[PDB]
Amino acid sequence: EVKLVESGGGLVQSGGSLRLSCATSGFTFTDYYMSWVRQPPGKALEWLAFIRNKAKGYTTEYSSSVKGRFTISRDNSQSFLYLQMNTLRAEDSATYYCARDINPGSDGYYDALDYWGQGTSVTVSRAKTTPPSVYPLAPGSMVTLGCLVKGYFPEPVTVTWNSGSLSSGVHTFPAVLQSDLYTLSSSVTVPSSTWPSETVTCNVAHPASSTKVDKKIVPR
Amino acid sequence: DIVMTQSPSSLAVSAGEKVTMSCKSSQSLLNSRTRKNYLAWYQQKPGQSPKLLIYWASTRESGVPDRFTGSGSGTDFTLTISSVQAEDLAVYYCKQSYNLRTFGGGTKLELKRADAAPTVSIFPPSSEQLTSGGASVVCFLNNFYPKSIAVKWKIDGSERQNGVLNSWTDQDKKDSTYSMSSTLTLTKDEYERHNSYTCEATHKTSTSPIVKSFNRNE
Ligand SMILES: C=CCO[C@]1(C(=O)O)C[C@@H](O[C@]2(C(=O)O)C[C@@H](O)[C@@H](O)[C@@H]([C@H](O)CO[C@]3(C(=O)O)C[C@@H](O)[C@@H](O)[C@@H]([C@H](O)CO)O3)O2)[C@@H](O)[C@@H]([C@H](O)CO)O1
Ligand SMILES: [Mg+2]
Ligand SMILES: [Mg+2]
Ligand SMILES: [Zn+2]
Repeated sequence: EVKLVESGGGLVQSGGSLRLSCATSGFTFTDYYMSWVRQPPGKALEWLAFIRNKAKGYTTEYSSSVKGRFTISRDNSQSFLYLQMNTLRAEDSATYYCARDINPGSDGYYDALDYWGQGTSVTVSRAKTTPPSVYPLAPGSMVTLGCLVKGYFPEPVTVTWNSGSLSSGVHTFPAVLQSDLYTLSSSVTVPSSTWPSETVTCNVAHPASSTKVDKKIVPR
Repeated sequence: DIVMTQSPSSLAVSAGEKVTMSCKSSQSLLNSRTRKNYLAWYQQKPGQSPKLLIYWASTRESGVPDRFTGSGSGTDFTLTISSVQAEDLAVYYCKQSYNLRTFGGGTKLELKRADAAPTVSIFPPSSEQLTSGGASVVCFLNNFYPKSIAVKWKIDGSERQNGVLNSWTDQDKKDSTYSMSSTLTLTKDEYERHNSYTCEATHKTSTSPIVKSFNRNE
């Protein structure tokens, strides 16, 4: 199975530097070109760079938008792809994806980015990292509950319910920024016969602050 | 410089209908020698990574349903979806790879469905928030259509506009509805000065406001 996993995203100050990594497995790494692609919140995909395969001598190419500022490289012993980013600006804030690119030397060659990682988020800002407060949402046939994840920075946070075992009937609302702090909420709807007789808990993570929270929703 | 543009920017279609979206490049993407157009289509559903749908302009990736069809040549390309399904909600990007790689701006596909009234839930501030001097009141408005909706907050019967933050979910991939969350944030001091807290939703499915409320003495 082909796997691509980005890491290294986070908060960085304007003019600062950051290096992203992309761990790969499930294929012959050195046979493939690799690309980095980014996507600012709410905006289109933007291709940034690729590095060719062994046959092509691992040469690199860049979009004009990042050339001279970003450096793509690879380590063929541990099968990693890297993106070194310098003199960062607000416009560089985005989710960065690594994608397996072409192998033109293959009999099964076709031209496309066929596998993509989950992406790693980068925020270029001078604002301080702030952990979220997590508050339960309980009412004053079906019953709706929620969690309020308030006052954190930067994005993102992840929210699950009952460790992911509750997934249907879940709505997690996009975070909204106000006064340099993000707030989001998540609702979950379950049969009334199952709450509060069964436990309902929201699991919230804020990687930038290594925050991990479990908040049980209790009648009240 | 190969510039990619797409049309339309967005559209909405009922389940079962045909969808047509367009992609243009500023120069030909055709390699006349190999007879291949270096143009691919990618599907990105809400909160997901992009997924390869079509390459060489017309070849479906393995596992992609046959209702998706890519066509065109040179500078003009089309992605057609016959009998759209609810799950097809996504942004579709085209991308040239004839000269490095360039993505188009994307086309946002949404689904038309029957109007649906929102289910409204209101939630008082938690004691865990109150302990630190804040008081957020939350209203969920779930599973409605169309997306157009207005929420009014009232305190002791008077509207409060300041301190409200609203968020909409992307369209639901199952039922093709929308949901919205409205949070009114007060200080504990202010919260304790009043009794009645109400959120009022205005939606075309009702001639009257859709209202949920609570009093601080319950
Ligand atoms: C003889 C094979 C030609 O293509 C390859 C090869 O099969 O080894 C791969 C080709 O790949 C890349 C590249 O830059 O590495 C990436 C791929 O996705 C494409 O973007 C191709 C381009 O389409 C190639 O375009 C060019 C070229 O730069 O070679 C320039 C075009 O204006 C046109 O002349 C085409 C020509 O029609 C191709 O027949 O070539 O590029 C690339 O690695 C080439 C290598 O340049 C050949 O010397 O090899
Ligand atoms: Mg729902
Ligand atoms: Mg007042
Ligand atoms: Zn070059």
